[PDB]
Amino acid sequence: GFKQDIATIRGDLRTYAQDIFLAFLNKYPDEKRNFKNYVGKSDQELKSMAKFGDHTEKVFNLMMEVADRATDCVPLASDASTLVQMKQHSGLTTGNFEKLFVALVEYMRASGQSFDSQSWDRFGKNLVSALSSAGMK
Amino acid sequence: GFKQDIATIRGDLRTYAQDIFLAFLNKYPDEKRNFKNYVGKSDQELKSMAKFGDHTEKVFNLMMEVADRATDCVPLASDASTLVQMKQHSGLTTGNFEKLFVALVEYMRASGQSFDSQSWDRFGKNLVSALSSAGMK
Ligand code: HEM
Ligand code: HEM
Repeated sequence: GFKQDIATIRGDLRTYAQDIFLAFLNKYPDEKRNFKNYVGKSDQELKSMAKFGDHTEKVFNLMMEVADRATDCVPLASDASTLVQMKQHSGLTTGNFEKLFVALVEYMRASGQSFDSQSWDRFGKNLVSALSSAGMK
Repeated sequence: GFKQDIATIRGDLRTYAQDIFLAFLNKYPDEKRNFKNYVGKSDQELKSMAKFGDHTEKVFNLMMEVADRATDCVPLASDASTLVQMKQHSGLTTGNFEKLFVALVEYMRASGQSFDSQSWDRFGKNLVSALSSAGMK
């Protein structure tokens, strides 16, 4: 289920974070508007970039904590406020987060593994609602 | 406290895992008998090896899960058995883990951060006696 998936991702976080983030960027190429240092590079080139590895790790480290702190896939208000008020998230709207989780759930559904895809869909939709409530457009 | 330290470490897991694992190897150089592939390499060389970082990341993820599951810094007997029964752990005594946590606590005390060093000291002692219970010599 959802709690076990959190442990699965944490067990190999580097690989999942990189693979899921790449699925996001390849499914929604226009999202590189936000990460212009990743333009013009293949997956293998991104995976050898220090900055890419560090960013994906810290994103998914934090995403797994937000997931771990949720109840029934509903994230804490404090966690959403953190995400809205991060300096690095200044320009973003909820549609950006929706697309990350669409790609994440698609990655799980295409995986050989028994991820609780439906739970992560709910988590994504509940996080977006939480971010709206904390002020994200 | 202990719970917040878990979140602090998870937030930047690979960086804390490498620094702590390095402080352990450097405090107890004999312990490299167990990691032959790290012999003859400075900290910076080890930090450049993807395999070194992958190992430290998986170790400290599991350590943070055993920590998160503990009650009042008392690990589950089941986790202690898992760590004894791992094949990679075949032939270790509790002195090996005792030394890891001494280096971990010393690292925290020297940090400029308000880690709850005493809790980690107790978690390490309680893990060591739990590995003893679960059959480690
Ligand atoms: C959904 C869960 C998300 C989490 C947990 C998360 C977390 C993070 C973290 C930890 C950082 C690093 C901040 C630092 O270095 O202190 C970061 C940076 C950043 N995030 Fe996110 N983020 C999420 C979603 C998104 C989305 C959907 C976008 C855009 C589509 C985005 C855009 C950015 C940008 C542009 C930066 C910093 C610029 C850079 O990479 O140098 N984030 N985020
Ligand atoms: C709470 C403490 C510890 C935890 C959570 C832990 C966890 C792990 C994990 C998850 C792995 C597998 C990593 C992978 O799959 O890549 C591993 C491997 C290993 N561990 Fe530990 N460990 C701990 C303490 C120790 C100590 C104190 C020693 C020896 C001083 C040790 C010796 C080893 C060795 C030799 C390997 C195999 C390394 C290799 O294949 O290159 N472990 N440990």
